Amino acid sequence: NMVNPAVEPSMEDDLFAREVAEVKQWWSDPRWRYTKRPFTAEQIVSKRGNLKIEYPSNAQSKKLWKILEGRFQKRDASYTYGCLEPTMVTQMAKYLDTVYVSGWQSSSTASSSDEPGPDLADYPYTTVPNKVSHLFMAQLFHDRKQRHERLSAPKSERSKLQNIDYLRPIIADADTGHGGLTAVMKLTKLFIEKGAAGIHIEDQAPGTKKCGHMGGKVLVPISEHINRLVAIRAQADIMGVDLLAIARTDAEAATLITTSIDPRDHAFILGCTNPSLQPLADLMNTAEQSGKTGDQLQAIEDEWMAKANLKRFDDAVVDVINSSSSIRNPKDVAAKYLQAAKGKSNREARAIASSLGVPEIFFDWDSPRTREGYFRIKGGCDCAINRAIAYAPYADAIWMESKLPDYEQAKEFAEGVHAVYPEQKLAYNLSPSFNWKTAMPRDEQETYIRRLAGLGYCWQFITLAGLHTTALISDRFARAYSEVGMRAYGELVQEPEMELGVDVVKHQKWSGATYVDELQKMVTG
Amino acid sequence: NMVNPAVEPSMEDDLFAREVAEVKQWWSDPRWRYTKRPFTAEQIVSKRGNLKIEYPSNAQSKKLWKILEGRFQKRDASYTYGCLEPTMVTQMAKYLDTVYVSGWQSSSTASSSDEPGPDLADYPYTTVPNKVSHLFMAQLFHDRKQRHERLSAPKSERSKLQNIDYLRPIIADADTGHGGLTAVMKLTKLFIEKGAAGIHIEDQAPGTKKCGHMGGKVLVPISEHINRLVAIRAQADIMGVDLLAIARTDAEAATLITTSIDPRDHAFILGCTNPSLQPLADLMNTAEQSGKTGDQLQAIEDEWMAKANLKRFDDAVVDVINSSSSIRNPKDVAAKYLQAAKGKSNREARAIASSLGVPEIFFDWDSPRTREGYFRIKGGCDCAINRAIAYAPYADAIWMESKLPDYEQAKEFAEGVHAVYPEQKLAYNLSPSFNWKTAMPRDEQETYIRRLAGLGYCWQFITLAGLHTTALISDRFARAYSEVGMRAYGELVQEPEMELGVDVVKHQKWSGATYVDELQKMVT
Amino acid sequence: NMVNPAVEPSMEDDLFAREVAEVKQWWSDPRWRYTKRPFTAEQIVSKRGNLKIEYPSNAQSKKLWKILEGRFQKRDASYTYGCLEPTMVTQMAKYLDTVYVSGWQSSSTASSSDEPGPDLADYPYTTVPNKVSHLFMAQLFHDRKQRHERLSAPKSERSKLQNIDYLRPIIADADTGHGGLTAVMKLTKLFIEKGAAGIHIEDQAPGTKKCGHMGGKVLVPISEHINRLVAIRAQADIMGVDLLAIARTDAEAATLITTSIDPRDHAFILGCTNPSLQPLADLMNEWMAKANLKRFDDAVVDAKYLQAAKGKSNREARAIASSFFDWDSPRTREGYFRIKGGCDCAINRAIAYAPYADAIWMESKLPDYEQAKEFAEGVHAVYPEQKLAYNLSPSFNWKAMPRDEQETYIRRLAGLGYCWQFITLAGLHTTALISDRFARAYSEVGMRAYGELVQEPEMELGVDVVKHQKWSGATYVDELQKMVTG
Amino acid sequence: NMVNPAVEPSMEDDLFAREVAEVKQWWSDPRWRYTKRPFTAEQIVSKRGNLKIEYPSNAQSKKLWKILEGRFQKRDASYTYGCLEPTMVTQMAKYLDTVYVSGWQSSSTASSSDEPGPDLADYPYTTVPNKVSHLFMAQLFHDRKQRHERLSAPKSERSKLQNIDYLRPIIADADTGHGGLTAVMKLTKLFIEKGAAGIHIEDQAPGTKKCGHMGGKVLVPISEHINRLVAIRAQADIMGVDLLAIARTDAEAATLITTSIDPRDHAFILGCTNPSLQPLADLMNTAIEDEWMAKANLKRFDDAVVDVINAKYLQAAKGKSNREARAIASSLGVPEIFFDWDSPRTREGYFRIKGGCDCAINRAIAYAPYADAIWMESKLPDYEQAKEFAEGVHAVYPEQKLAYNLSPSFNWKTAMPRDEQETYIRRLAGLGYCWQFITLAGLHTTALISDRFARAYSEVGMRAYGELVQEPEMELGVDVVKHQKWSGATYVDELQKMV
Ligand SMILES: [Mg+2]
Ligand SMILES: [Mg+2]
Ligand SMILES: [Mg+2]
Ligand SMILES: [Mg+2]
Repeated sequence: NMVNPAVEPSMEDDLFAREVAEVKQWWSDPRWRYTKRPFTAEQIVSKRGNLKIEYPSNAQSKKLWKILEGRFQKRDASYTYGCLEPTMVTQMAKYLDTVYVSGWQSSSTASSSDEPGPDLADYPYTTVPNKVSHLFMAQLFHDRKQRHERLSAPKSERSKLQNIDYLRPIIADADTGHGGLTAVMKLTKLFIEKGAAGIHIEDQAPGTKKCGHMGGKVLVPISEHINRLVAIRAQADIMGVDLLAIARTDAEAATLITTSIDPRDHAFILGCTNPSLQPLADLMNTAEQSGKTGDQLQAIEDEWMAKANLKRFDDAVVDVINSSSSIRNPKDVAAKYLQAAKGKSNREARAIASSLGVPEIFFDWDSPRTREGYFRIKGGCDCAINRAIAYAPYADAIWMESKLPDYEQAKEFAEGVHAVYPEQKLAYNLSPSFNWKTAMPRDEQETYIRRLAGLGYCWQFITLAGLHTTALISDRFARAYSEVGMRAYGELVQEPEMELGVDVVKHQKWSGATYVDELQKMVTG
Repeated sequence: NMVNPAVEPSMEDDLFAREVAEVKQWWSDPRWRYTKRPFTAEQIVSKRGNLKIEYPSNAQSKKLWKILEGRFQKRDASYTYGCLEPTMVTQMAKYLDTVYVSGWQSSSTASSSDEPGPDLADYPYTTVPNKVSHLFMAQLFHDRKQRHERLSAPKSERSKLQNIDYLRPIIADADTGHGGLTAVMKLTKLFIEKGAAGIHIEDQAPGTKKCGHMGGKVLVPISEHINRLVAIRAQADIMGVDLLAIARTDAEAATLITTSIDPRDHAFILGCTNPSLQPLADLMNTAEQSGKTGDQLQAIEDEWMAKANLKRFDDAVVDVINSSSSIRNPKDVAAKYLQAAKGKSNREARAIASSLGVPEIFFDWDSPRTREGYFRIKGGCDCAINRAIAYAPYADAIWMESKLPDYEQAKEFAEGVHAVYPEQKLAYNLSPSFNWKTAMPRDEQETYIRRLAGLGYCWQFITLAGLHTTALISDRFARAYSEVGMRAYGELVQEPEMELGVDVVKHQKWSGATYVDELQKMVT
Repeated sequence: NMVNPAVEPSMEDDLFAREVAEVKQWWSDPRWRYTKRPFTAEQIVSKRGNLKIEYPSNAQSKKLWKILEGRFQKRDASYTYGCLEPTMVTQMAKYLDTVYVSGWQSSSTASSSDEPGPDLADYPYTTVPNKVSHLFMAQLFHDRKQRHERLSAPKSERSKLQNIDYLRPIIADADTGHGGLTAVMKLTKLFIEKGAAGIHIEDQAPGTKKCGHMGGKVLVPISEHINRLVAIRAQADIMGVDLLAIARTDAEAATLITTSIDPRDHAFILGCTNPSLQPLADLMNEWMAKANLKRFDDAVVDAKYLQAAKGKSNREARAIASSFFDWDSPRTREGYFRIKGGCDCAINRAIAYAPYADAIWMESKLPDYEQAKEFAEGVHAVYPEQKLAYNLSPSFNWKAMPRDEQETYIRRLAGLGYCWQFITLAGLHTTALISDRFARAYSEVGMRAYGELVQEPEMELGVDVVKHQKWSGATYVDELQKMVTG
Repeated sequence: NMVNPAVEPSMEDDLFAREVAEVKQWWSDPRWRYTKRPFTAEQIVSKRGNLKIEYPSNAQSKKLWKILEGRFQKRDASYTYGCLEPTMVTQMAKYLDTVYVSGWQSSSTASSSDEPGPDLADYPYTTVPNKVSHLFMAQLFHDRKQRHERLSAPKSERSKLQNIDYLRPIIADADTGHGGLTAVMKLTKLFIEKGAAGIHIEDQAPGTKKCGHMGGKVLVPISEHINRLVAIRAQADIMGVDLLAIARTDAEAATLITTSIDPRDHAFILGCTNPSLQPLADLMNTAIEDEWMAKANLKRFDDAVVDVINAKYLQAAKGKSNREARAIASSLGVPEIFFDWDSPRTREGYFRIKGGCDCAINRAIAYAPYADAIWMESKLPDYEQAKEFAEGVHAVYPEQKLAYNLSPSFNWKTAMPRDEQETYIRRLAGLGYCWQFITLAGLHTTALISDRFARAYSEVGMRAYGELVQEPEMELGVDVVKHQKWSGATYVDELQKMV
C-alpha cells in the first residue's frame, strides 16, 4: 500500500551524525572565523527537516562575502543605494556591484498591503522580503536574457554586445526583526527564500522604531539585540546558507531604552538626582486628571525633568566629588573613579565610588520613566561603540547611525570598535537626510566615501537615493510635459537616452522580447 | 435560534422591483446617452446579491467622465503617461489630471508573480489591477496627509502650503481580457474593486497578444471584441458603477485574424486566387515531413504566398471584371458591385457580383491559413475605422494604434468614426516607440497634442514614459555616483530637488511622518 | 490645463465644519451609548482625506450589533466557531448567525507567507485580515448565486429552494495588535477593508503572545491595552464604520507583566518579603519560595485599611498603611515583574477596559460556570449592561462536564450576559477528524469508503454541495454569460 | 571599481560546452527513456542564466517517479484525492503516498483573488501553484517538527512516536496552460518554484474551459496541445528538474474544436453533407439552428464516404488528412463526396466534432511521446471503457503509464455492488492506471462534517462538540486532538530556547 515512514528508524542516527559532521565541517570554513555561535551543530541539525533545500540566496551571500572581504582588506569600499524597482536595478547593475533594499523606501512605496506611510516598520513583515524577490527575480531574468543574446551571436560578434553583471548581491533591511525572536527567525527565513545576500537589524524596539535621524528613538537592552543577531545566524544555519548579518545601532541619538535589566546599559541610563521629587509618571497622571492639556502637560513635564537634574551615574559621581568640601584631591579621586567604574553595573559603580570615599549618591532611574514605562538614556558615540563591541561577535558588519556626515566621529567610532576587534567590517549610511551642500564642499564630498573606506567602512549606501532620483525626474518631466507636451519627451527623455546609450531606450529588446521569441520558436520549431 | 433567511420571501419581489426601478433611473442619466446595452435592468439586478457595495472607483470614474466631457466638447485634451509606482504618482499629481497604468510597464516591472518579461499579457491577470491599487492607495494616503496639514494650519497660512490634487483618475490596461468573457468580467470586477476610473481592452487574441508596434498581430473577430466590451459594462452595471470602457483596435497593422466567422470581417480577409495551388498547410506539412526544417521551410512559404496572389475579395472581384471580355460595361459593373457589396458578407458579395453578370470568382481564404489555423487579413486605417464604428456603441472612447505619429492618418481615423458618430471621444497613444526627433521638428512636437485634440482625441498618453524617465535618471546617477561618489548626489539630485522645490526632498514630511505622529498623539 | 487644487481654498472650512457636524451626529446614535471616546470629532475629521469610502464591513458590524443587542437583552446568546475556508462557511451559514476567524487556526493553516507555526501571532499581520476577505468574498458570491436562483425561478416554486443567509457577520482575531499603536490602526484598517464585523484584541505582548491556556503569559500594562482599544475605535471613526471592538484579557492565568508603570496594576504585582534575599536575576548565574512573594495587601495585613487602599498605587498604598515589599528582585531576565493573575485581576482589568469595549472576554483554565458567574458579576457590579463573550475552548476536555450539562452550558452562560460564544478551533478539529477517518478508509477499501463515508451521507442529509456544479455557481455564471452574448 | 562582466568573454564558450555536456548526460538517464524532446541540449542551455538554482520540487519529482514506476511495473496504483488545506494534508499523509491539487476545488475555495466560482479555469493563474506552495510549506514544517521530536527522544522510545511521511509528492492541475505557450512556460515555472512533483494539462481551449462532465467542451488541435506538453518539458529542462508532465484529453465527450488545421483531427471533424444548404452562420445572421443542423446530416468524412458507396477505403483512409482521404476514396472508384465542415461552425467560429473513445485514443497516442502519464477524462465509472482506452494506447505504447479520475459526482451506491466498489481501483490499476484520484473528496468531506456538526452544534451546543468531534478524535488517536503539540508548539519553544 501507501504507508511508509519519513525515515527508516534503523538509519535515523546514522543520517544525523553524518549531517552533524557536515555542519561542523561547514562551520570550519574561513567564512566563520569571526563568528561566535552560542549553539552546537547538534542543536541546529536537530531542528532541520529531512529534505535539504538549496537557495540561490546562498550563492549571492558567498559572492557578497568575497567582495566585502576584498574591500576591507584593501580598505576600499563597495557603495550602492536604495533601489525601488526592476527598471532601476537593471541600470544600477552597470556601475554598482551591490544593491540595497531600504525599509524606509518600502514603507512609502512597497508595503505588501499597499498602505504606505512614514518609516515606522509598521507594515506587514513580508514587505521587505518581497521587495528583495521583486528585484532578484528581475535580476535573474535579465541575466538569462543577456546570456541568451551573447551565446546566440558569433563569438567575434560579442564584443559589441553588453555584458552587464545583473546578479549584484542584495542587502536588505530587517528593521528590528518585526517582533520577538520567533518572528525574527521567520523574517530571516523569508529573506533567504527570497534571495537576500545579507540583511541588517537595528537595536531599536519594534512598535516604536523610527528612521535613524528622528528624535526620541527607543532602544532595547544589549542582550536582546544580541539574541536577535543569534536568531538570524541560527535560522541561516538551519537552512545551511552563509547569509551575512549586519548590526545597526541607534545608540548615537537614541534617548530611551525599554528596560534597565542589562548591566552593560547601566552606565548610560539617566537617573533623577533630586531626592525631593515624586515620580514623573505620578506627576503626569495627576496633571491629566486635572484637565491640564497640551502645552500645560508639556510645561509640567519639562519642569520636572529640569528639577530632576538627570545624569549618567558617573557624571552624578563626578559632580559630587567636585562639589565636595572635604574630599582631598578631587581630580585624583574622580580620575580613579572613572577609570575603575568603566563598564561596571550601577551597583558596582556605587560600590566603587564609596570605596573611594565618596558619600552615598541619590540616583533614581525609575522616577524619570515615561508613561510607557521606558527609561531615559544619554546615548552618544561612546554608547554606540559599547554596543557595537558587544554585537561584534554576532555581526559580519557593524553600522552606527549619525547626525551628520562627520568624518571625525566616523573615525572615533571605527577606532573605538577596532580597539577590540581590528578586523571588524564597518558599513556606513551616506544619508540623504544630511544637507550635503551645507555639510561639506564638493571636493570633500567627492572623497568622503574613499576617506571612510580607509577606516574600515567597506560597504556604504545612500538609503533613499532611489526615491529622490525618481521624484526629481518625475517632477521635472511631468511639469515640462504639461507645459510643452511631446517636446518635453524628446528633449528631456528620449534624446538624452539615445546620447547616453541607455539600453532601455530600445524598450522591446530590453524587455526580453527577442529572448522570449526564441523560447517560443524553440518549442514550436 | 440563529436560523433566518437571507431575505423574507414576502418582500423579495418588492425589493427586486425597487432595485430594477433604480437601475432604470440610473441608466437614463446623460452619462449613458451614447451607451448601448444589449440587456435589461431586470437581467442585471437578477445577478446582484442582497448587499449593495459602493466603490471609490465609481467616484473616480465620474470625475474622469466630467474631465473628458469638458475636453471633448472644447476639443482640448487631458494627457498623462504610464506611472510606475507611488513616488512617481505623487509628482504627476502636480501637473497631470489623470494617471495611466500600462500593461507593458507592468510586464517588466510589476507582475504579481515577480516574473518579468516582454509585453505579452502573460502575467497573472491580477497584475494590472494590483498596480492600480498600489497607486490608488498611495493617492488616498497622500490626500489624507495633505488635508491634515492644511486643516491643521490657520486659514491665513494655507496659501503657503501645497494643495496638490492627488486624486487623479486612473485609466488601466486590461490587455485583451485575459481569457473568455467570464475572465473579462472577473478582471473588470477587480479593477473596480482596486480603484480604476477606466480600463481599456484591445481586439487582439489572448495568448498571441503583443506590443502594439510588433509585427504579426493577430485579431479576434469583431463580434468577439464587442462581447468583451459588453461584458465590461454588464459587470460595471452589476456593481452599480460608471466605469469608463475604452476600446482599442490593433487593426491598423494586424496581419492575422483567428477566424472568418464574422461577416463584418469578410471585406478584409485575404484569399488565395490561384486555383493551381494546394493549401499552405499541406505544402508545409509534406515539406517538413522530409527534413528541410529551418529557413528552407520559411522560404517555401514565401513562394506559396507569392503564387497565391492574395487579395481582399472586392479587389479580386474587380480584377475579374476588368479581364472579362463578356462584360460590356466594366466600369459601371465594378462601381455598382462595390457600392452594393460594401460591408456585406462574402456570400452576399458573391450573390451581388453574380447578379451583375460577373464570372465565377476563385477566392479561397482557407488555403492561406497558418499552422495555428489563423486566417490572413489586410488591415489598415480603413479596417480599423470599420472596427471602431462597430465598437463605438459599446465604448466610451476609441483608440487606434498606429505605426507613426501621423496627423493625417489620425485625422483620417477620426473622420471615419465621426462620420457615423460625430460625438465619439477618441484616445491616442503618444508612443515612445516612435522616434520623435526623427518624426517632427520640436515646434511641431509641441503642437501635436493640441492638433490631435482638435480632432477629438480628448485623452492622450505616453505609454512607457515612466519606464524611460526612471531608466534615464537611474543610468545617469548610478554612473556619476560610481565616478565621483557623493559629489554626484548633491550635484545631480539633492541640490536640483532643492532648486525645484520638490516636496520629496524633505522625505520625512513628504512620507507623512507628521500626519502619523498626530494620529499617535490623538490616541494619546 | 490639468492643474487644480484638491479642494478649493474657500470651501475647506465649510466642508470641515459640515463633516465635523455629521460625525457628532453619528456618535449620538444609541450604538455608541456605552462608548467612551478620549478624542473629539474635530480631531477625527482632520485625519480624513477628501474622498469618503463606504465599506460592506460597516453593514455587517451594524447587523452584528443588532444581533448581540437582542441576545444580551433577552439574555440569550449566538454561538459559532472558527471557520477555516469557504466550503465550511457556506455550511455554517445555514445554522449559526455569526462566523469566527481564529488566529490560532490561521497560524497553522493560513499565514500570508505560507509558513505554519504554533499560535504566537508571529505571522505577517496581513494573515487574519486576508482570512476574513477569503470567507467574506465567498459569502458575497454565494449570496449572489442564491439570489439569482430564487429571483429567476417561478415565485410559486421559491419555497422549494434554499434561502440561506450567507451574510453572517464575521468577528476576527487581531492578536495583540501586531506591534505599536500605528500597527494596530493599520491592522484595523485592513480588517475593515476586508469585511470584519468586529475584532478582538488581548492584553498580552507581541513576541511573548501564546494561546490562552499557555504557561507564563505576559501582560502589558492596563494603560497600554486601553490605548490599543482606543486606536481601534479611532481608525473605525476615521473610516466612518461601526466596527465592534472586543477586549480579551489573559489576566486569569498570566504570571508576568512587562512593566509596573501603571498604578491600576500595582495591587497585583508580587513582591519579595524576605530582606535576607538578594536579587533573583543575580542568583540565576528555589529563590521563589524563600522570597515569600506576596501582594502588597497580603503583606500589609500582617486593620481595615484595605477599604481605603483598594485600587491605589503602591506609593498611595504605603501611605495609607502608616496611618518590607520589593517587587524588583523577583524580576525575570527580560526585566518583567511577577504578578498574581486570577479572576479578581481579570475583573479589575475588564472594568478598566469596559468604556472602550463592546464586549469583554476573559480566558479561563476550565469551562467553570461558577468562575464565569464571578467574572460576569464582578464586571456587571460596575457596568451592568456590559456585553460579555466566552471561549468554549476545545482545549478543555468535555468529560469536565456531564453530557447533560454540556447541552445547557451555552444557555447557562447566556444567562450571565455571555451574549456571544465560540469554539475557537472547531474548524481545525472537524476537518482533521473526517480527513483522518476518510483517508484511512479510502486507503483500505477504495471507492467503497467514498460512497459509504462521504457521498451517501451527503445525499441523505441533503448537503447542497453534493450537487457540486450548481453549488459552485455553475448555473449562475452560465446565465451571466448568456446575458452578455444574448 | 565595481564594474565587471557577468561572465569573462574568454570563458563563456567553455562553460557553455561543459553545461551542454551535463544536460546531454542528464537526458540519457533512464527517467527520460520514454521521452521525445523536439529541441537540442544546446538550445536549452542557451536559454539559461548564469546562476543555477536547485528546487525541492525536483527531489519530490524523483520520489514520485520512483513510486509510479513501481506501481505501473507491478500493475498496482497509488491513489489519492483533492486536498483543500494544510490540516487535511497532514492527515492524508498517514495513509496516502501522494497529494492531488484540484483546479475545480481551487476555484470554489482558493482563487488567488478570493473571487470564487465554477470550474472554468478563470481565476488568476497563480491560484493552483499557490495552493501547491500552501500544502508543501506545510508538509516541510511538519516534517521538521516530527524529525525534531523523534531525534530529541532516546532511540529506545521512538517506536512510541509517529513517523509520518509528510513529504508526499503533489501532482497539480495546470488547466489548459492558462493562455499561450509563453503563459504555459510561466505557469510551469511557478509550479516548479512552488514545489509541484507533477502537473497535468488538458487539450481544451482556455477561454472556454469546462469541467469534465460538462455539455459542450471545445478542444484545441492535437498539434497545439503537443506544443503545450513540449513547452512544459522545455521549462523543466531549463530549470534542470524532473517534473512529471501528465496529458489529459477531453476528447471522449467534446463536441467542438477551435480549428480544422491539424490533419490528425480530420477523421473526427463533422461536416455538412447537404449541398442545398447555406452555411449556418449566414442563416443565423439573417435573423432554427437545430433545424439547420438536422437538415445538415453531419457525419465524419469516412462515414460520408461509406454512404456514398452504398470498400477498402476505411483501411487506407486510417489516420489520413481529408485531402488524402479524398484522393483515396476516388482512387477506388467512389464519386466526389460532398463534405463541408466549415458551414456547421458556431458563431464563435468553432468546428463540430464527434469525439468518443476512438478519438481519445487517437489523441492519447499522439500525446504519449510528450507525456509521462496519460489521462482520458471520463464521467461514468465504466471498467470496460477504461479497458478499451488502455488497450488502445498500449497497442502502440505498451509501457505508457496511465492516470484515472475516480468520479466524485456519479452515484456510487447504484454504480456497482459494494464488492465491485472496493475492487474498482485495483481493477483499473491492472490496466495500467498506476495513479488514480478523487478530484473533489476534500470538498465533500469538509462539506459533510461541517453541515453535520454546525447543525448538531446549533441544536445541542457543546454536547455536539463532545459527541461528534472531541470524543471521536480521542478514540481514533488523531494527533490533531492535542492541537498545541500538533501545531508544533514544542518545536518552536525548543527552537527559541536554543537561541
Ligand atoms: Mg530602515
Ligand atoms: Mg498594453
Ligand atoms: Mg488567538
Ligand atoms: Mg480541473
